[PDB]
Amino acid sequence: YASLTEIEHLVQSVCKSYRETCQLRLEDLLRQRSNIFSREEVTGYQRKSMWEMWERCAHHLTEAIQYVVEFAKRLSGFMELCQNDQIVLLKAGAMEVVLVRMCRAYNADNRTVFFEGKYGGMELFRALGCSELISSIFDFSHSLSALHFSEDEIALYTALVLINAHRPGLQEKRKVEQLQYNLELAFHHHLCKTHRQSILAKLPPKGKLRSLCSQHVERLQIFQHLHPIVVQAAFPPLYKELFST
Amino acid sequence: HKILHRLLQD
Ligand SMILES: CCCN(Cc1ccccc1)Cc1ccc(NC(=O)Cc2ccc(S(=O)(=O)CC)cc2)cc1
Repeated sequence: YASLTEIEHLVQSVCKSYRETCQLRLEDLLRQRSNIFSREEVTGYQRKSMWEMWERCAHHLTEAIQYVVEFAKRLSGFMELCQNDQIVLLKAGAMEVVLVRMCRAYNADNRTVFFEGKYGGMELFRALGCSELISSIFDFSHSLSALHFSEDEIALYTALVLINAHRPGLQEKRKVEQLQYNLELAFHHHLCKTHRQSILAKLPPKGKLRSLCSQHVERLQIFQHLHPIVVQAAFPPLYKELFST
Repeated sequence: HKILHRLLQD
């Protein structure tokens, strides 16, 4: 029965784990918002081959995923879960946590995202040949940007994105439910102190994160059927294990 | 899940 002190300590613990694994400093992301790819540079990206652009994006996503893996390893309660469940939670949740974290790198004012040193629009990614998915991802980042999460709120929310007791294949669901509930108390407690409980009703609906993840897997399938050798030769093995069917 | 397993060690 998590006491008030234990809940307060859980808040601090979650925020600490996030701060140590957040990948890019927010201050750096925000100061870079003025650095936007030129028309010429956008053209260059649009002229890249499908394979090269996927390969680059696959590498960048894997880098982000590695930070989320570390976040999980440092998240209190997570390493205490059975190994099977650790894997189930990360395989389903890693991409979902990156998608949420990404809103930090998204500028709602001009609909650009930080990518390879500058900010660019969704048309930057045209060579991928998955523009509906990219458009849906930008839309998602835009919806989250309207909540204006603090770093601590991202920490606590992404903890719950990961520690999701409804994932299929959990062998010890009760232990996940219990950690999930304690994380919810931590989240609610922090929001109550900051008068931000209103955001709970405005969080991404049921199935949204699942849809973006499923589409990513589907679009990878389409690419991999068209370019099988590239995926085998050049894609990060972790990316293949998480997403290749 | 060879890779994820390895990442979770230590
Ligand atoms: C992540 C979803 C969008 N993504 C789709 C995709 C991925 C792989 C294959 C095909 C499609 C495109 C995408 C990938 C990377 C980036 N930008 C970066 O990785 C740079 C960056 C951005 C944010 C952070 S952070 O600190 O906020 C933690 C996530 C760190 C590095 C943009 C679009």
